[PDB]
Amino acid sequence: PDAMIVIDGHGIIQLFSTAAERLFGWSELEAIGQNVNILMPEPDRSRHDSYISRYRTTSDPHIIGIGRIVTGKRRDGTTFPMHLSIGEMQSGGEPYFTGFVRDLT
Amino acid sequence: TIPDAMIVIDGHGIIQLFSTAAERLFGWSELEAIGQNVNILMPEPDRSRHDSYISRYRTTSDPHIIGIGRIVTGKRRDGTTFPMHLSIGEMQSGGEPYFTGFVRDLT
Amino acid sequence: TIPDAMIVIDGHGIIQLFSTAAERLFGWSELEAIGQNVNILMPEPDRSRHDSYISRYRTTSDPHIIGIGRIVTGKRRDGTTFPMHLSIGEMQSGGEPYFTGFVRDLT
Amino acid sequence: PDAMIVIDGHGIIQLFSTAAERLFGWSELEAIGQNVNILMPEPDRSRHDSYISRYRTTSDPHIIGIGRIVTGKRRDGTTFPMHLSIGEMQSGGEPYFTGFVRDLT
Ligand code: HEM
Ligand code: HEM
Ligand code: HEM
Ligand code: HEM
Ligand SMILES: [Cl-]
Ligand SMILES: [Cl-]
Ligand code: NA
Repeated sequence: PDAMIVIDGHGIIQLFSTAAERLFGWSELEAIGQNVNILMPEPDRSRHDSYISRYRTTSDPHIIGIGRIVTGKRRDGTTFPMHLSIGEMQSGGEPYFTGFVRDLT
Repeated sequence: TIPDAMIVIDGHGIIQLFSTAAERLFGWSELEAIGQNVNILMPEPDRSRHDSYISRYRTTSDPHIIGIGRIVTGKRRDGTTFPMHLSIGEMQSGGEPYFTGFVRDLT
Repeated sequence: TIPDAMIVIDGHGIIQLFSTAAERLFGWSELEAIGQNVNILMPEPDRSRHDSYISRYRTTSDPHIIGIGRIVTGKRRDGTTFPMHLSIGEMQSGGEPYFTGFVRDLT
Repeated sequence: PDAMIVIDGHGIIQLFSTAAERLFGWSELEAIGQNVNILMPEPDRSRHDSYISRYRTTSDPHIIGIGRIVTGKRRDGTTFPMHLSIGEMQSGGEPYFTGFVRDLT
């Protein structure tokens, strides 16, 4: 599952793999530091922080360990179907989330 | 923060993804690392034992490093070793387990 | 097992030698390539960063690609891009650094 | 454009540049797979494997990074003064050497 993205518990991109660069069009340096919400169209884009926040409060997963086909958005605005799997992991008493993204095109 | 040296293995210890920073630290490119057992990145005897670490974790769900991390010793392609902090997370994709390893070089 | 596409640059990224298999792959004759910056064989953002990559190496002696290797994107004369594996070595001749890059087309 | 030859850790020619063809007379096809010692007169020709082996053993260079004027031998039997510079390269976990050959004639 080629394109990999790691975010912190606020949605901020920490790692952005070479497959993610080719899929999403953002260079790794550009993507790191940006909110992962840049990688999706509305309505998900404006809602994404809520999804993270809701998970952190509730611990109730919806995509983590479940996976879902969703719409992603390339740097150039174009949208594409993709499968999303997500994992969690802790470092320093903070969570980080790893996403694997499959371009269904 | 989280290290940028990241390694993804499947539930058989086979490297699936090997980040640029991991390439640099271990001295393998992803081209050569993908498909090899992650045990190539460590000295003996951990190397000979590592498949059992993974396999027994899968049957017991008793983690040792997962979620807490540990200072271990890594081995580069050229056989040189280094102290490293290892962080491991677990995930599921397509109903299969994968583990995400983050490595910080302590040289 | 070493690629037959081989490029040699000086310590300022300027192409010194361009093997026949580099010519095929990148679409430049050795005659046009020599004297140009190696950055012509790559897309942005690496292209406008490449001099800095070379100079950072000359400063730190800590390689990113030398002795490790990397999959990157190369760019042909015609503007089309391709996946490639890059290996790089360092040598010295007449007291100046030169870099020998070997390119494997991953298409 | 100077002549360029790549050999492996046992002195076997892996690449032989157009200028090396023009200079030494051997086509790249003919040169690849032969020992680099084909390109020199005696006694270097007989001793050359031992030069490579000592370098691999000791790491004490004599020409690598140093350069020397030596004599080179053409496919057609004739010899010629030449300057030699040698680099080391690792690819796929194994040593290669790159040689640059300046014809002094
Ligand atoms: C780029 C396309 C993405 C889309 C369209 C998307 C969409 C979604 C949606 C709809 C949810 C909420 C599920 C629900 O309430 O039904 C969600 C939750 C979440 N997403 Fe994203 N996401 C994307 C990328 C990512 C990536 C790449 C990561 C990690 C690096 C990530 C991390 C999370 C996390 C941690 C949650 C909360 C956990 C959960 O609800 O299971 N997302 N995402
Ligand atoms: C390269 C240097 C590494 C060394 C020296 C090393 C060593 C170890 C050791 C000694 C254990 C057993 C812990 C114990 O039983 O006390 C362990 C467990 C484990 N390691 Fe490795 N490891 C390394 C890299 C990695 C990486 C990069 C990953 C994932 C990509 C990984 C995945 C695992 C997993 C899944 C377990 C079982 C989970 C656990 O016990 O918490 N290892 N490792
Ligand atoms: C044509 C496609 C190429 C690309 C896309 C490329 C890109 C890069 C990148 C990404 C780095 C590391 C920068 C970093 O991670 O900070 C690098 C370093 C370097 N590259 Fe290039 N390169 C290419 C071709 C070559 C060639 C053919 C040579 C030699 C003839 C070369 C010589 C070097 C040197 C000397 C370094 C610094 C040494 C090091 O850090 O290991 N490049 N290059
Ligand atoms: C064609 C004419 C050549 C001659 C006469 C020649 C001669 C020599 C000599 C005399 C030495 C040993 C230094 C000493 O102990 O005095 C040497 C070492 C070596 N030569 Fe050659 N060589 C030739 C071509 C090449 C080429 C084209 C390569 C690489 C492609 C090469 C690779 C080496 C290597 C790797 C060593 C060991 C490194 C060292 O001692 O510095 N040689 N060669
Ligand atoms: Cl999944
Ligand atoms: Cl020299
Ligand atoms: Na950034």
